[PDB]
This record gives sequence, structure tokens and C-alpha cells, in this order.
Amino acid sequence: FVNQHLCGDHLVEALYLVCGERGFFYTPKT
Amino acid sequence: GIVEQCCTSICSLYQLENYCN
Repeated sequence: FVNQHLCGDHLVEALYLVCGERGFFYTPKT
Repeated sequence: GIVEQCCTSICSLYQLENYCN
């Protein structure tokens, strides 16, 4: 997948695509 | 981990792992 400039939403979408079955520590958050 | 390296810079997927996990 799109291994370049992916941000905020596309970036989380990706984090999940990658370890969505693992855990999902997407924070990097507020 | 991801942001100013893979979004606002580039290391994308390879890196993603390292934090998504």
C-alpha cells in the first residue's frame, strides 16, 4: 500500500490496515 | 512514531507497524 505521504485519517486507516488485528495504538492523539 | 516522519515526511507502513501493533 501507499507507502509515502499519508496523514490523519488515511494514516489511521493505514495503522489499522497494518496492525488492526494486533492492538491499534493510534495515539499520536490529543 | 508516525506523524512528522511518515505523514509530514515518509516512512509509511514499514513504520506504521512499530505503533499500530
